[PDB]
Amino acid sequence: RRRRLVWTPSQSEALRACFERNPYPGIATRERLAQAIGIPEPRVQIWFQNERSRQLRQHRRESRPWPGRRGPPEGRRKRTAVTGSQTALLLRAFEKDRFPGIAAREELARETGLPESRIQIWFQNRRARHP
Amino acid sequence: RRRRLVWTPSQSEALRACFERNPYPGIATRERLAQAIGIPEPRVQIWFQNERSRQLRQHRRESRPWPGRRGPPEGRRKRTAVTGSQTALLLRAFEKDRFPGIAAREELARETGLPESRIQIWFQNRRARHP
DNA sequence: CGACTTGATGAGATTAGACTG
DNA sequence: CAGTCTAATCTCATCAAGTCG
DNA sequence: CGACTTGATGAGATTAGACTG
DNA sequence: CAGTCTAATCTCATCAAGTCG
Ligand SMILES: [Br-]
Repeated sequence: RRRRLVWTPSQSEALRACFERNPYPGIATRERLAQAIGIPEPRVQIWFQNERSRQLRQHRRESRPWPGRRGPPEGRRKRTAVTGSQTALLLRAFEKDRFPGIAAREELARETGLPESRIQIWFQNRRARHP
Repeated sequence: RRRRLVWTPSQSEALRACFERNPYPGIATRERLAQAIGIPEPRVQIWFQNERSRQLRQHRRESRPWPGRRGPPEGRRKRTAVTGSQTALLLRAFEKDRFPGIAAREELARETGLPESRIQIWFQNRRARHP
């Protein structure tokens, strides 16, 4: 294959500069840049491709639609204590059916005083950890 | 099983509204919304889950790191015409080696008056189209 | 005309060589 | 040394000129 | 103390019901 | 009708409290 080039500091700076003017340059701009900084234009296009590539992937990763968040997370749910009597009953259900529908689910709530919400999270976690 | 909810226009408005206040509400805020608009809080959390999902995938898709170009794209390269004598010679090379390295490539350049730049694209496109 | 052909671009994986901490 | 960087090479898909009956 | 246990969250595929164009 | 939308269900990964000798 071909012999990897090495950019001088002022070569890199010039590229970096033009990339912020527009990152989709036509052959004119590229050709002018190639002469100005002293390197063949095909090399310059391939640098523009990979800078685009790099910046696009790094943005998909880290950027978000909404204006970040200034401060600390809001209050999480305080950890329910599930009683030995509750636990026992939930297990019995889990041994028979591991995917209760809302009918069986809302039934296990009445029997344990837990909210159906938490019944579901219990079976979710239970499945993840005892296949 | 389940049972699909249907949001009233002002329910949706209310959700949409709070989602712009902060999209990661703690259980506290969620509960206040549930009572204010009259539907159990577990449903509100799942709507927030899916709105997040949607806006995040829609942003990964469409948004970009750099300020969009105001106007039209700069000029691409004018299509090189390659003579039958050039083509013929390139074909000869392609039948022997479909992956010339830079040495053979810069050699086909000398022989055709084409730039190695374009030789590379030629073998690229040729392979895509004649396996 | 459209169909077919074939340079030119883009994106997005991939590799391998230099260089660190 | 792995971990990081990034020029260099692919394929794939497609746009945009080109040549056909 | 840490190891081990286990509620609680998020992301991000997946699925299916309602409804269009 | 498929195509769109999106409420509802998953695994998976992980943060954050809890029970232990
Ligand atoms: Br190699």
